[PDB]
Amino acid sequence: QVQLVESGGGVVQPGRSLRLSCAASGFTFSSFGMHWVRQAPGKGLEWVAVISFDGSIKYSVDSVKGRFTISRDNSKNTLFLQMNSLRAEDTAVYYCARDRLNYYDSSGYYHYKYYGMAVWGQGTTVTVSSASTKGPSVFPLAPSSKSTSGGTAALGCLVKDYFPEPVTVSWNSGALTSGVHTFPAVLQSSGLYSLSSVVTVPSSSLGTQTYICNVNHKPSNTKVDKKVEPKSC
Amino acid sequence: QSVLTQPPSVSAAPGQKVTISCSGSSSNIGNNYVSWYQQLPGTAPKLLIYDNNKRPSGIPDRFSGSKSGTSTTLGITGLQTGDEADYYCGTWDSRLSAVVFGGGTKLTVLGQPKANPTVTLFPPSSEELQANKATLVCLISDFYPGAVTVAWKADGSPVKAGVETTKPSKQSNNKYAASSYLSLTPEQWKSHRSYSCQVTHEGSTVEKTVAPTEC
Repeated sequence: QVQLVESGGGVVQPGRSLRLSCAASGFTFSSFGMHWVRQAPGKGLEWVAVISFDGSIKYSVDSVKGRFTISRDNSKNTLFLQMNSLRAEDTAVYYCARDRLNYYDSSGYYHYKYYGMAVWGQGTTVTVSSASTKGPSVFPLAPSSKSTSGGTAALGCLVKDYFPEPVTVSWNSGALTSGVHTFPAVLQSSGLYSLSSVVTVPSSSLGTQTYICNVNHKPSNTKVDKKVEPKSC
Repeated sequence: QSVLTQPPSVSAAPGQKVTISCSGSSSNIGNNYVSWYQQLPGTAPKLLIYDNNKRPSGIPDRFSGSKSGTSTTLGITGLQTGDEADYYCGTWDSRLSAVVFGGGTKLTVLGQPKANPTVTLFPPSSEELQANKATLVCLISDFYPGAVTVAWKADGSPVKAGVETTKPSKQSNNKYAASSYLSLTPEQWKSHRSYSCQVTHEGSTVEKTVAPTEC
């Protein structure tokens, strides 16, 4: 029952705005102080801002002052974060969290007792980039002497230059699951993504079987099925 | 730069105990309560400890907290494989007028033997070369612990331009995978005799090679 569900994340260019939501339930949302904490991909937790039970007291990091505006709606049990003038360094997963205790203990503008963030949401992803939506080019990684060892050949597909994430990959419309190594994407200098997916199969099966990778990229409406086979002369 | 200083990584064996330090100043730890947070891979943070040494419901007594002036510690007795996580200490800083976190601490449990990487190097496809691009794909799998260095070469000389390498990522079998890409033009791909992907792991290297004349 006690939880926080977030939404409003997405992909936007530098300078644009985004509104995040955090719907609370299982407790009196109007009693507790609420936080926003963000985490850049593969980085530490950075506290963003905090708002009091009644919205009358707010604090935030210097990084986001004048750009981000924390607010809430107690009649609707929702926390908000109006992010304006977004930069590249704002790219992160944004969590909303609740104080452990409803009552705060201040002794001035600079002093509050830290009781800890007891409840956390699952997060919502914000990706700030100047790259435009693009579908992948799918190229075959053909099997060969250099791909084969001990009667087991490797073959795959190169999913190059797409934006944004994510891309799903399968083999033979899901019929081929054993030996599938789909690697996480690499983010290039151009702002475009690339990833590879490889299947280990018997060398004897190559001539009696056709292997097709099924690359799907929903943001660009790109669905490609690429036949992978040995190269000739 | 963080105000609270944690160690970037720690490690120990299942059954052993380990400590994670968190050092601050009078403006944060010295005059306030500290809380610790566990973040399991691919999940949101969870409150571990509050008010220096208190545990919420559902958190076992293996976890414990200590305080000694400006420093704070998180003790974990009887380690388990499930305790692999990033651990953060946090509090309010009265100078910055802001809630503050430490850099974090990677706890990796000694729960597996050392494993060498399997490397597979693919050359550019004819279809890619026909589109005036060229990408060598080096794929690295089944290595432990999760840390590798990738170096590329062309006729013996190193190449830093065009290299895009990814971080290690945990496979379903608890070993790690990674990949490195080398972007080229068709012209400079054909100009060299051979290219090589050299994957180093625990000081030991595995090399693979491709050439434009091959097929």
